[PDB]
Amino acid sequence: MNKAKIFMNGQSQAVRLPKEFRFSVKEVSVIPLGKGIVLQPLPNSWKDVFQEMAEIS
Amino acid sequence: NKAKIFMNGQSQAVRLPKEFRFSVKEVSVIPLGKGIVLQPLPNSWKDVFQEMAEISS
Amino acid sequence: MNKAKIFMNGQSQAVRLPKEFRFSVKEVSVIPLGKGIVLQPLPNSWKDVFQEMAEISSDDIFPEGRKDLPPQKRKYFE
Amino acid sequence: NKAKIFMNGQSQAVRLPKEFRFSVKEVSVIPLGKGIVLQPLPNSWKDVFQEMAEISSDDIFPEGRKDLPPQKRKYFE
Amino acid sequence: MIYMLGTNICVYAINKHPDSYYNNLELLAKNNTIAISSIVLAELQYGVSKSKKKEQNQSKLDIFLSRLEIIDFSAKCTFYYGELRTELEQKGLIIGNNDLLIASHAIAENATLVTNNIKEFKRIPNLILENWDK
Amino acid sequence: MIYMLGTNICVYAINKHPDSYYNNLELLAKNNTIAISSIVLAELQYGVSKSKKKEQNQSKLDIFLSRLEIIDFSAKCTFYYGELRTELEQKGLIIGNNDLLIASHAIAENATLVTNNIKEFKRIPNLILENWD
Amino acid sequence: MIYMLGTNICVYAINKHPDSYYNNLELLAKNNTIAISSIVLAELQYGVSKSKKKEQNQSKLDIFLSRLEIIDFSAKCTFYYGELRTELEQKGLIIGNNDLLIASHAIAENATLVTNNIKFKRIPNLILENWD
Amino acid sequence: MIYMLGTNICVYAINKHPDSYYNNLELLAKNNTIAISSIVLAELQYGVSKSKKKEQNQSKLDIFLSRLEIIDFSAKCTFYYGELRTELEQKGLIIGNNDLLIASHAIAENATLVTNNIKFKRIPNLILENWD
DNA sequence: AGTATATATTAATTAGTATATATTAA
DNA sequence: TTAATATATACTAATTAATATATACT
Repeated sequence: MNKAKIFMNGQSQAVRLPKEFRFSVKEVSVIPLGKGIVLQPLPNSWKDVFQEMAEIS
Repeated sequence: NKAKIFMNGQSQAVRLPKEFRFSVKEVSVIPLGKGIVLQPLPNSWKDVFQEMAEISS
Repeated sequence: MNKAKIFMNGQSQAVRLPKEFRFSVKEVSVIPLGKGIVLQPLPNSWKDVFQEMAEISSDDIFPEGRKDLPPQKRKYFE
Repeated sequence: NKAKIFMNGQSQAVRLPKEFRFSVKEVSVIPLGKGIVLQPLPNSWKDVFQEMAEISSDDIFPEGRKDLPPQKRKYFE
Repeated sequence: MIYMLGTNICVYAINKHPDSYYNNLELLAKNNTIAISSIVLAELQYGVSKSKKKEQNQSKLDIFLSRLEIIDFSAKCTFYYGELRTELEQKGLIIGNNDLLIASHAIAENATLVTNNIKEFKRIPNLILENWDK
Repeated sequence: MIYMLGTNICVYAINKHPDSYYNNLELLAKNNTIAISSIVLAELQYGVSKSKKKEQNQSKLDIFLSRLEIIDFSAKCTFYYGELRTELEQKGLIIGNNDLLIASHAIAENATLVTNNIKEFKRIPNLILENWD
Repeated sequence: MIYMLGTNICVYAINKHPDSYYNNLELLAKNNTIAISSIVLAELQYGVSKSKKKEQNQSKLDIFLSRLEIIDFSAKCTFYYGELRTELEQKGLIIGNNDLLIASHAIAENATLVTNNIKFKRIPNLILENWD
Repeated sequence: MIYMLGTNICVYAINKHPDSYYNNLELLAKNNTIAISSIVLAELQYGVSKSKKKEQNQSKLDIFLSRLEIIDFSAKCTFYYGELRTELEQKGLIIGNNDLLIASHAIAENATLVTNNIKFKRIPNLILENWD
């Protein structure tokens, strides 16, 4: 029976997650399912950091 | 696609992409594997049974 | 500057630990040091676990083995 | 010897063996490695200095402190 | 108090959505907690994965769970399971598999277990039951 | 890493208490978490209740658990159980009711399942296993 | 478990960004915690402040820290530091002053210290891992 | 306000326990916070481990710590350490490894550093108070 | 004497609600 | 140039810690 509030962050919409549903990761995948969406953790990318570290040089 | 996790107060939050925006102020949070489903929250058990009947019929 | 209260638990004296000093073990070693005491985490070793079980006499668990029957094929939804 | 950890309210507690009982209703808690020291708490800084003066020991750092400059490393480029 | 729904109640609710079930749920929800064991959820998730219309069935299950509390099968249930399984076998009775885990869970939570029929949970001691006729 | 022990490893540890078992457990416990599913504990409690020397067997089980973390079979495990049960049935692979719950719990926790006898356990997709003998 | 990176591992990662280090970090992060002592961060911040390209080097360190846990050098660490420093001096072996704090922090946290020079191996009760 | 005690003030307090030190401490403690960095504690724990009368020295240190706050060397301190170390080196100013960390900690906490030996005298943005 | 668990009340901490705003990549 | 990114804060609700007892058992 857990509920989450929708609020605005800048010009984007956001969902405030209850403590029990907190993610230990930084990004999540978003896929539609019926009237809603499913959120799955994306691996804590060390690839993403090494790419920008190489970009700065 | 993907969505970022950020902090709002002492709560964790997910920034929704525009295509996945909700027209409601509160959502239902349900676990699914390592992640979650966010969906419109039926006000009562009658709405729950009515909503399930719409999917099937 | 941290403080902890002394209280009674049964006929024993006890010290209520502040959250920052909580132990993740169920037993601790108590050693004197001046007017006070040192408390250190004391978990039972796996060797001690196996020695304590060896002291206890009993019949074997699952003598005929485990009866883990398979589930039936169900067709809950369409 | 050994003492058991138990719950009192939402707080964790240690049940003291009889030989280690305190005659005060509050103690000083100090960390030491993975554990803690529980001792009587002196009422003031004077009582702190008086209690240290009672203890006879050799001086710490008799030759002094050997605080050498920070170690050198190659850093960025 | 806690009302834990069994698998059969849950499957019938999703598939047949009877009015009597929502009236009992709405009535009970006003002063009691409606829940399911994570063991029931395991069975319902298997129902979804097995089906042809996976997306629709998941959606219907997600809607069903929205006003429910999912209770994890905890260490406190284990003692009751061991005692119940032994007693049922001693009497030559079988309420096999997950239904034994489900029943143990209601006993451990001191909950009323909600059923669809007399076969699901038979002659099971120390278990409070409530039958909702189909 | 989380190491989840299968029922068979636990039963052999309690009944036969082999030295190789405690040496393997003490080695892993230094840098990893040794745990059991509440599903394994349900099976172990059944083993105790079924026995003649109930009190002694409970005592041995209680001592064995002093060094383990009991992990609750949670809502997160259910999606994996659903997928695993379907897949095993599709391939014609038969697994017992509890083993199927224990395997799916190991998968959900991304844990290594420690098994006494492998058999069809290797045939279980996405499951990390370690065999002791 | 906890993997604590040494200063030299961090400096080489930021400067040379080797695939080998990335590979290691992407693999370990899946089931373990990648972290650094606040002592390492003190040294890395000094590397940035000292640098000609201050702004860029801060940006690169900020990106590097995004998937890292910074662990404070705590009161629990002090007992291990005192014991380790005394023991090393007694055996006549010489370790860098910051390295001695970083090692005693890894011991206090029961963490694996990731280094660029294992032959650090003399330090008692310390778990090490060398990356090439 | 926060008054952070330096290693030398601590060592003299434990070894010599002067009348003037406890009077200054008692006076400040009424409206201010008396504290030490975990870096100071690392040094004092090393002093204990190195000594012949370990048990007695630990007891004295434990009594000394009973009325002060031990502040962990945190992530916030690191930026100040990097800036301070660079500046001191640029000016050719020598400072011991631990004193540099202790000074940066006071700066980060916006605390008054209590010193025994004046020449800390040349460290920028550091508030000092000398006891005799 | 110690083990084990219980719980009401208040105290304290931590989560959540609501909002704001200056930058930056799509 | 409009989402999105990143951070920040005043406040209040909710939750969890701590206080202070109670009890029956081993």
